[PDB]
Amino acid sequence: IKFPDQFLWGAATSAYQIEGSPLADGAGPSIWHRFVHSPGLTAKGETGDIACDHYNRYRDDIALMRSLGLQAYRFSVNWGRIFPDGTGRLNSAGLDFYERLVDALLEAGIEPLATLYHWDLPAALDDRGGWLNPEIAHWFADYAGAMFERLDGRVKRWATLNEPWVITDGGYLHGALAPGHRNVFEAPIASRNLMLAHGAAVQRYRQAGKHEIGLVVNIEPKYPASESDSDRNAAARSDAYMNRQYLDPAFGLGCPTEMAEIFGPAWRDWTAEELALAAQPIDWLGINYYTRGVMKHDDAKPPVRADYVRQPGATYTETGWEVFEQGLTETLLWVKERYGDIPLYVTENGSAFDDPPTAQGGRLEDPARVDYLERHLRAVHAAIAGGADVRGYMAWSLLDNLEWSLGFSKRFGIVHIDFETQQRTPKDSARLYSTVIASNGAVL
Repeated sequence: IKFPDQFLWGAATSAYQIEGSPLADGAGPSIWHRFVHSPGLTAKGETGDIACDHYNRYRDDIALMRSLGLQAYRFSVNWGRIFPDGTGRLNSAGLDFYERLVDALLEAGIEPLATLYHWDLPAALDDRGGWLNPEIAHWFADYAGAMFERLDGRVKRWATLNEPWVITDGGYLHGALAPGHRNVFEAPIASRNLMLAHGAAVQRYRQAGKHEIGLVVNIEPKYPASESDSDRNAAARSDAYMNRQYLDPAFGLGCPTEMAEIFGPAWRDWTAEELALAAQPIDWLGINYYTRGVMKHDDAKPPVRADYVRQPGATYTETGWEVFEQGLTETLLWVKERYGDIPLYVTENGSAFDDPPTAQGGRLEDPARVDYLERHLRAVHAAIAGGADVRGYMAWSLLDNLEWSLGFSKRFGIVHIDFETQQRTPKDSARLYSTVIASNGAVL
């Protein structure tokens, strides 16, 4: 019915997934460039060389965001456009692109939200260890520092990392994402070093910044596939490994015991210095929610030894994700009790359904996506009613984008992208969304 007053309504993107032009104006290549251009590593070999050509069209996209009545825009910064070597020399053409992006955002009345790391680590720092090298903490702060020094007054809500769990589990445990590593020993190393970079960036911001800084995690609730002891233990083990592995350190609760249990010899406790530098007090927290997981035990999938079980009669999306809006409510209230009264922004939520390649008549009819949006907005409202102090909502995504190694076949946008012509077309999802913003949910 009605959301809190001054609730921030926006949409979310990420640098590599929309920008394209990965090497223009002296930008250093990222791990995702090397990844998508080596054969065999992605579904159809689709790259982000063009994506949505957003790099050249940010003015048209910002005008479109004004047309849709958006109040916030959540984007990420391509580190390689800032420091082509990841360290040292700073090419200010890319830095200027980001500063102009924020300028145009702010002169259309839109509050810019910046993700400093959203998976596109420069290849130069991969060459020097990537997220295996602990010097990454320093390399992150110097990156973050520069960004603050340029736009901290205008960008006023910063996030350090986007979904560290997807970063590690896909990039370092199963090699499904850049930089394609498959090693049980590496995943916890990269997890710790990600959190250390996070803490170092928060400290750098506290010395240099005046506004807000936080972190973005994905959360996927867990349910046992049966009431077997092994299915139940698998569900709790996935829940710890996925939901708690990163929020507990950030909030100074150490790391879950299931890290040790799951990884065995591959695990080591963090030192009190590591934990101390990770647990830096932050201003806000961003939660990315899409679905729940109903977990079954599978000895064949170590180290976690859990697998997903499809629910019969349940609805799934083009990514195999169950429509389970109740988990969003559960997630937000859970975050509240476990971690405190920190303000919460839903930094990602949405769905992917089978849309045609182009729009006819200037319309793109996506009733399933509209339905998902309604259910989950009501779920957010139910959470806020239950005491959850949520201050914003970011629909993933603003535009149909690349979606990493799954390629352009999976469309998350409320605005349709005709990828052959870069034609923007607001879907029915987007029109309902702007009705939601102008009424602040009353239409629901």
